Formats: sequence, structure tokens, C-alpha cells
Amino acid sequence: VLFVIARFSPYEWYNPHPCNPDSDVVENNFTLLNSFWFGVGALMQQGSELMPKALSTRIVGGIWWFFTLIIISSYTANLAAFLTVERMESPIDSAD
Amino acid sequence: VLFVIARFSPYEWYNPHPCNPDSDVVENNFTLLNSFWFGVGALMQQGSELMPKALSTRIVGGIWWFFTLIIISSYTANLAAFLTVERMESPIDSAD
Amino acid sequence: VQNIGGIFIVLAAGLVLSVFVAVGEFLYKSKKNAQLEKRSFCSAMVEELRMSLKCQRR
Ligand SMILES: CCCCCCCC/C=C/CCCCCCCC(=O)O[C@@H](COC(=O)CCCCCCCCCCCCCCC)COP(=O)([O-])OCC[N+](C)(C)C
Ligand SMILES: CCCCCCCC/C=C\CCCCCCCC(=O)O[C@@H](COC(=O)CCCCCCCCCCCCCCC)COP(=O)([O-])OCC[N+](C)(C)C
Ligand SMILES: CCCCCCCC/C=C\CCCCCCCC(=O)O[C@@H](COC(=O)CCCCCCCCCCCCCCC)COP(=O)([O-])OCC[N+](C)(C)C
Ligand SMILES: CCCCCCCC/C=C\CCCCCCCC(=O)O[C@@H](COC(=O)CCCCCCCCCCCCCCC)COP(=O)([O-])OCC[N+](C)(C)C
Ligand SMILES: CC(C)CCC[C@@H](C)[C@H]1CC[C@H]2[C@@H]3CC=C4C[C@@H](O)CC[C@]4(C)[C@H]3CC[C@]12C
Ligand SMILES: CC(C)CCC[C@@H](C)[C@H]1CC[C@H]2[C@@H]3CC=C4C[C@@H](O)CC[C@]4(C)[C@H]3CC[C@]12C
Repeated sequence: VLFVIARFSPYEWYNPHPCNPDSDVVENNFTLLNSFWFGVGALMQQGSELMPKALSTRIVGGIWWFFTLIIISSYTANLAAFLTVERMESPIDSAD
Repeated sequence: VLFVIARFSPYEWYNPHPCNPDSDVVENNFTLLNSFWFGVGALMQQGSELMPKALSTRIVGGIWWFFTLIIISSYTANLAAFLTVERMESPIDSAD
Repeated sequence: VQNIGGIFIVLAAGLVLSVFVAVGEFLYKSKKNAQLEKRSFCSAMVEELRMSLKCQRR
């Protein structure tokens, strides 16, 4: 859905073209390969070279950041508990 | 491994040159000294300026982010136990 | 799911709130460029030909 908006939003189409913009340049940096890399790159707390423009893509980047802020924060809370070893269950548990 | 793949992948070869090369200025910015810095820069949760472009190097960038996510999260969750030092507990407390 | 739960709710509601900003970015653009170039309803469909293109363009 980030790729759907970034191929529909008429502000993501930007000219790189840094010298002096003439005409016939603009092109999205959000290919469908790239939009997973913002999704994985934000989920792993590391960030990408991709940073959205164009507020409709900012809100997707805004809500996915607050999504992955809580999931990583909830993962580190219980992780202190689950790093305890369990000794082996006995091969018998009853008279049978 | 990231240096092996980046020289072997035909898509990390890019011409940087934002204004009309017209023949050949194609570069492969991952050196050795850049490849360690992406590894160290993701281990320390800071992130480098260098980002993988080919999908041949995204999975190396993807798994190493997930590796250093679990290392740092298991580090912080365990270090709460070791700074909160359980005190001296000589195993006699009462007459019972 | 019973005790995380709502972070998927705000993620679902956030993407619903986003796509109405996307048509808000579309209509604010389609009313601005149609002052001199083309007409009101048609120039929206002109940019639909742009967005449905599977290639890079101008
Ligand atoms: C977990 C995994 C699940 C699966 C993953 C998900 C699915 C995998 C996605 C696969 C496709 C997406 C990969 C990137 C694009 C492919 C480029 C390429 O192969 O080389 C091409 C270079 O030509 C180009 O690069 C043109 C750029 C196209 C726009 C890029 C985004 C649109 C993809 C929209 C994707 C569909 C969305 C709906 C349709 C809009 C070579 O050109 P070609 O081979 O001859 O192709 C015909 C030429 N044409 C296109 C120029 C006419
Ligand atoms: C020089 C280099 C080193 C050497 C070379 C290495 C060669 C060999 C090294 C390793 C290979 C062999 C390992 C030995 C054990 C096998 C594991 C196994 O048993 O099955 C496991 C399956 O678990 C998995 O499936 C793990 C793989 C996850 C999929 C990763 C995809 C990521 C792609 C996404 C990337 C997105 C990118 C984002 C950008 C778009 C589970 O079973 P088990 O519990 O482990 O079994 C234990 C037995 N027991 C049951 C009695 C306890
Ligand atoms: C925070 C956001 C990160 C998102 C990543 C999510 C990744 C997918 C997540 C989860 C996918 C699988 C979930 C099952 C795991 C349950 C434990 C288990 O079964 O271990 C058992 C064997 O081990 C296995 O059988 C697991 C085999 C796959 C291991 C690798 C998964 C990570 C993929 C790598 C890709 C890296 C990331 C890709 C992108 C770079 C051990 O035995 P047991 O414990 O006694 O049995 C209990 C089984 N039970 C609990 C099911 C009842
Ligand atoms: C890709 C497109 C999406 C595709 C799928 C579409 C799916 C549509 C999805 C969701 C659409 C909305 C419908 C569900 C929400 C209310 C109903 C409900 O479930 O009740 C819930 C609470 O109810 C509340 O408390 C609601 C409070 C508002 C929070 C939701 C919006 C966030 C606010 C703005 C932030 C974002 C916007 C701004 C962002 C910057 C249930 O809670 P409970 O019952 O009290 O207790 C649990 C008991 N139980 C476990 C048995 C249940
Ligand atoms: C956000 C979208 C794009 C992907 C995820 C799908 C969402 C909408 C779905 C997938 C799993 C779903 C949950 C599955 C189980 C329950 C428990 C039930 O007692 C209340 C609803 C609740 C809490 C569901 C809410 C909606 C839910 C979170
Ligand atoms: C729900 C809607 C009506 C409210 C939000 C308005 C949105 C769709 C529009 C109204 C005016 C627009 C802005 C007008 C001008 C610019 C400058 C340009 O260089 C980047 C985009 C930017 C910053 C636009 C972003 C989107 C924008 C803020």
C-alpha cells in the first residue's frame, strides 16, 4: 500500500536533476522492490536511504514507525523472561 | 561476504554522477573499508551512510539487521539483571 | 493477539486515513493544474494515464 500510494501521489514524482530543472525528468524512487526495503528497514530499527516526501506517503511512514516502535519495545520486555533454560523432561512421567 | 557479493552482483555497479554521464562513470562504492563499516555501523544500532542497492546485497543487509536486532535486545534484557545486583545472601536467616 | 492487539488497529486505521490524503493530494493537484492546462474532470483522468503507466516517464 506504500507502493500503491507512491505510484498514485502526484508529489512523489520528483526530479533528482540538481543543477537547474528544465523538463521531462521526474521519477519515483519507490519501486516495488524499494517499498519492502522501507518496510523491512523500518522494522529492523535501522532506517533506509529511502525517506518519503508527499504527505500521503509520510502518514504510511508515520504509522509504520509507530507500529514497529511498539513491536520492538514489546519484544524487549518479555525477552528477559524467555532467556532461561529448561532442563530436560524426564522420559517417564507416570506408571504407564 | 558483503564485499564478495557486491563485486559479483551486476547491479551494485552504478554511475554516481547525478548529471548526464553519456559514456561510463560506473562505480562500486563497497570497498573492504566500506563493507566493515556497514557491518559495524549496523552492529552499533547507528546505521551508516552506505545502503545496499542490489537485491543480492539487500538480504545481507536484511539478515544482518535482524542479527544485530536480537543481539542488542538480548543484551539490554539481560543487563537489567546484572546491574540490579542481588545482594549477599549467606544461607542462614533465622533460627529456623 | 489479546494483549498487543491495538497496534494493528492503529496501523489499519492509519492506512485508511492515509489513502484519503492521497486522493486529497490528487484533487488539490488536479484542481491546480487545470486552471490553465485542461478542464476539471478530464485532467484528473489525464493523470490517471500517468499513474497507470508501468514505466518511468517525465
Ligand atoms: C515475497 C516475494 C513476493 C513476490 C514479490 C512481488 C512481485 C514481484 C515484482 C516484480 C516486478 C517489480 C521489480 C522491479 C521492476 C522490474 C524491472 C526489471 O525486471 O528489469 C526491467 C527494466 O525495466 C524497468 O526497470 C522498468 C521499471 C518498472 C517500474 C518499477 C516498479 C513497477 C513494478 C510493478 C509490479 C506489479 C505491480 C502492479 C503493476 C503496476 C526489464 O524490462 P522487462 O523485463 O522487459 O519488462 C517489461 C518492460 N517494461 C516494464 C519496461 C514495459
Ligand atoms: C562461512 C559461512 C558458514 C558456513 C556456511 C553455512 C552452511 C550450513 C549452515 C546452516 C544450514 C544448516 C543448519 C543446521 C540446522 C538446520 C536448522 C533446522 O534444523 O531446522 C530449523 C528450521 O529453521 C529455519 O528454517 C531457519 C531458516 C529461516 C529462513 C531464513 C529466510 C530469510 C529471508 C528473509 C530476508 C529478507 C531481506 C529483506 C530485504 C527485502 C528448525 O529445526 P531445529 O529446531 O533447529 O532442529 C534442531 C533439532 N531438534 C529438533 C531435536 C532440537
Ligand atoms: C520483531 C520483528 C522481526 C520479524 C521477523 C519474523 C520472522 C519469522 C518469525 C517466526 C516464523 C516461525 C515461528 C515459529 C517459532 C516458534 C519457536 C519454535 O518453533 O522453535 C522450535 C524449533 O524451531 C522452529 O521450528 C522454527 C523454524 C523457523 C526458525 C526461523 C524463523 C525466523 C525467520 C528468519 C528471517 C529473519 C527476519 C526476516 C527479515 C530479515 C524449538 O522447539 P519448541 O520451542 O520446543 O517447539 C514449540 C513450537 N511452537 C512454539 C510453535 C509451539
Ligand atoms: C489496508 C487497509 C485496512 C484493511 C483492513 C481494514 C480493517 C479495519 C480496522 C479498523 C477500523 C476501525 C474499526 C475497529 C475499531 C473499533 C471497534 C473495536 O474493535 O473495538 C475495540 C476497541 O475500540 C476502541 O476503543 C476504538 C478507539 C479508537 C481506536 C481506533 C482508531 C485509532 C485512533 C487514531 C489513530 C490512527 C489514525 C491517525 C494516524 C496518525 C475492541 O476493544 P475492547 O472490545 O474494548 O476490548 C477487547 C475485547 N475483545 C478482545 C474481545 C475484543
Ligand atoms: C493491518 C492489516 C493491513 C494487517 C493485519 C490484519 C488485522 C486487521 C487483523 C489480523 C488479525 C486480527 C485480530 C485477530 C483476533 C482478534 C481477537 C478478537 O477477540 C478481537 C479482534 C482481533 C484483535 C483481530 C483484530 C483485527 C486483526 C488484528
Ligand atoms: C485532507 C486534505 C485536504 C488536507 C491536507 C492537504 C494536502 C492534501 C496538501 C495541501 C497543500 C499541499 C502542499 C502544497 C505544496 C507543497 C510543496 C512541495 O514542494 C511539496 C509538497 C507540498 C508540501 C504539498 C503537500 C500536500 C499538501 C499539504
